[PDB]
Amino acid sequence: QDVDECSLGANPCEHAGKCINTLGSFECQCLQGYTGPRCEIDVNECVSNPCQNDATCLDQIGEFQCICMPGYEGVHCEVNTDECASSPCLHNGRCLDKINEFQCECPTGFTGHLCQVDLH
Ligand SMILES: [Ca+2]
Ligand SMILES: [Ca+2]
Ligand SMILES: [Ca+2]
Ligand SMILES: [Ca+2]
Ligand SMILES: [Cl-]
Ligand SMILES: [Cl-]
Ligand code: NA
Ligand code: NA
Repeated sequence: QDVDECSLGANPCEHAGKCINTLGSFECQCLQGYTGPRCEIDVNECVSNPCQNDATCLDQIGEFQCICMPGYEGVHCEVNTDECASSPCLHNGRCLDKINEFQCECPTGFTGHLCQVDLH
C-alpha cells in the first residue's frame, strides 16, 4: 500500500516545487534556483565570489548579478574599461588608461586633459 504525499493537505516541496509521487516515498521537482530533496535550499550563486574587483554580488533566484565598482565592466566586472577606446585626446594625443579615468599626453603645442586648447 502506498500513500500519496503530494495529495495530502500541504505540498512537501518548498518554494512552489512540483511534487511527484513515488511508491513508498515521494520526490520534488525543484524550480530553477532551488535544490534539496524538498527544495529547501536557496542556491547561493554568490558563494564562489563570481564578482571581481570589489564588486557586489546579488544572490538572486537562479542567478547572480554583479554591481561593478566605477571603472569596471562586464558580467563579472572583470574588464578594466579602456577609456582610451573612444579616443578622447584631441589632435592625436597619447592616451594613458586609468580607473574610470584617462590621461592625455598632449602633442606640441596643446593642453591639457582633452588637448583641446590650441596654444598657437
Ligand atoms: Ca508515496
Ligand atoms: Ca539564490
Ligand atoms: Ca580603465
Ligand atoms: Ca577626466
Ligand atoms: Cl552580473
Ligand atoms: Cl582642458
Ligand atoms: Na560595454
Ligand atoms: Na581639453
